[PDB]
Amino acid sequence: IELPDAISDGEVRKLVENEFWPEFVRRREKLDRIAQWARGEQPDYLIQNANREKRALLKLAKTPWLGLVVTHFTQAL
Amino acid sequence: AGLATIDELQTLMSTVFEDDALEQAQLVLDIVSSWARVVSGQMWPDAPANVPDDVRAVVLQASRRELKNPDRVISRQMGPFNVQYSQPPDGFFYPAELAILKRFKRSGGLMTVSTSRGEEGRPWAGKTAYIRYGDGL
Amino acid sequence: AGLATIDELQTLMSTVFEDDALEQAQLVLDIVSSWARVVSGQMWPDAPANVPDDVRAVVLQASRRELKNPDRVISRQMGPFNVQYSQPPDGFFYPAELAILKRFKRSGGLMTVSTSRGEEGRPWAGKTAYIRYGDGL
Amino acid sequence: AGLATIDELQTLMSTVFEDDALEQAQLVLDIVSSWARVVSGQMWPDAPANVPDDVRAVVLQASRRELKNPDRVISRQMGPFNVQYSQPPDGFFYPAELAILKRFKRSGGLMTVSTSRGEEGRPWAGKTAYIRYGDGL
Amino acid sequence: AGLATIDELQTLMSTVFEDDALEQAQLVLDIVSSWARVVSGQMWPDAPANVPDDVRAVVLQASRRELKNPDRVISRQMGPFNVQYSQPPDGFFYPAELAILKRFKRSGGLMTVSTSRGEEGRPWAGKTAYIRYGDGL
Amino acid sequence: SKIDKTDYDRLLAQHYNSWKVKVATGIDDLSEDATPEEQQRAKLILAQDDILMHGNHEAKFYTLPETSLDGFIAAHTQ
Repeated sequence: IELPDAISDGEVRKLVENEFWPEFVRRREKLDRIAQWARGEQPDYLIQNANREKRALLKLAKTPWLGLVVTHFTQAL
Repeated sequence: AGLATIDELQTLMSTVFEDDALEQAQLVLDIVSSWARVVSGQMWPDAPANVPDDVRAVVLQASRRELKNPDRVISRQMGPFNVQYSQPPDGFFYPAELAILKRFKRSGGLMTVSTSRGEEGRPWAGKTAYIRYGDGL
Repeated sequence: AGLATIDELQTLMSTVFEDDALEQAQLVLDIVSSWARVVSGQMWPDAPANVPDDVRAVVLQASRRELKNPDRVISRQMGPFNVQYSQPPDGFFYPAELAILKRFKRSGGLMTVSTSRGEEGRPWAGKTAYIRYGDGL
Repeated sequence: AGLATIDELQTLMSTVFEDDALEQAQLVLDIVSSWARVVSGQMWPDAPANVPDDVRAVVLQASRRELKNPDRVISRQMGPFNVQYSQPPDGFFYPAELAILKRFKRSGGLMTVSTSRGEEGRPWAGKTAYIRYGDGL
Repeated sequence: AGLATIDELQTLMSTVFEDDALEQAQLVLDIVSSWARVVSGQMWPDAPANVPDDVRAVVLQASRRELKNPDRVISRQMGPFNVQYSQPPDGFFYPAELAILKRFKRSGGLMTVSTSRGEEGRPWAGKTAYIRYGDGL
Repeated sequence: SKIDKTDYDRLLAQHYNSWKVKVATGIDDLSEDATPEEQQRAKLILAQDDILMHGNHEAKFYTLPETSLDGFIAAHTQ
């Protein structure tokens, strides 16, 4: 990405579509992933995709902990 | 089937098989090859092409034992002549031969079975209830 | 029944069956095929069609043992000639043959039985007492 | 194959092999060499070049044992003459010979197998979420 | 190889070796010397130079045992003459002979193997981050 | 130096022998086509549901007890 001195009055979309939108999507995917991580569904380093029972047990063990910490911190401010 | 041929068996026995003896030897060799295949667990599609020397030795030895005595006789004598054999094995192969036949088995042979508590499992009861509150990305 | 035919048995024994010997051999082979079927647990609807080489070997061997001696003689002699066989199998098959036959059984053979405490179970005592207080959706 | 040659075997047996006896002896020696190769675990590409004296001794003794009696007899007598051999080993390679052959195996022979809990592992769930906030160094 | 010579073996056996018997005796002695070398673990570069009396005794006795009977016969009789030998030892050397041969092994023979947890080890992650803040001494 | 030596001894005990080592005897060897240290990724599945079994009645499964890892902590505290 580059910082443009001009504001691109007549060509703002040209600069946006090739410099801002890709960076915006690159940040948005990570922000969405971390938001999903916050509200439960912690990152599963090990997951069994072959056994349905094991996958169900793993999903049943996804206790939300970081979300509780965030809620506790934000409720005292 | 037919891991081994008939010429090397003839050389090993120092005799020639003819008439029903040739057919009997071929049938015995086919039986022994099938038993070795089922013990090892492999298939050997092209039978007399790869056929490692270990399985050839096993099948030739077992065919020789089967031809020498099919009734698994311990001691047999006719008049003055007498001869006593060792203890015959349970199968066509002695326990020492079985282990090397089991060499081709994957890992050390300690295969396991996946048990279950009679449950199917539905790892989706709680995830599909979420309603899309974003831009659809 | 009849996993194996009579021609290959004749070649294995190097003899031809005739008169009641053929009928006796056929009956023995049918008995052995039934025993192998019940030990393995399969059915084999088309008997001499699939009939894997393992069960053919087992039934031919058992038929040969039965024809050689039906009384399970250990040592038999008449005059100068003497012969002493090994220990006969219990029913018909040596432990190796039984282990080979039990290959077709599902899993490792460690089948289980579902026990109960003499209870039927009624998982509805408490759910049908709810009265519909909505729109009937 | 063919770890040993035929001249030293002839000198050991104090006899000369000819006609089909030479072919039978060569086949026996090749079979025993294959058994020794599979027991030791090595390959020996150039067979009669390195071929340490231990494996030569083992294969020569096993070939002599096979030639002396292929049916593994215990006691054999012909009228006034009688001879009774010792207990034959499980196949070839008497336990001391087996221990000698297993010398070439790596370490003490206590090889292990790497087990797993049916998991692949993804050591990147949490590292790629970091966004570069520096100069790109 | 050849820890022992042929003259002292001839004196011990009270016979003279000739024709192919000398070659067979030399081959047997070389085999026994190789077995003693591999059991003891030493090399003995100059074979008939140092060659302690213990290994000479062991190889001479083993060679005599092999020459007396190569088939490890227990009892052998021809007509009125009969003779029965003791139980042949495993391999070539009796347990006392094996214990004597293993004398040259380092320590008491309780050698160990260095195991590992599949780790290489990098004892420098934390030391090279220090920046020289002195005079460079 | 003594404290660091005690810590090193505790680390050696914990890193080399701290789990019940599972061993087997009586089964065959030199399997997997006489493995020349090839294809080390055997991936033998071993979980709670899996039950090990071998086709030999002479096979024995032993376990090796590990260090209790209790004296080292007391020694370091002292």
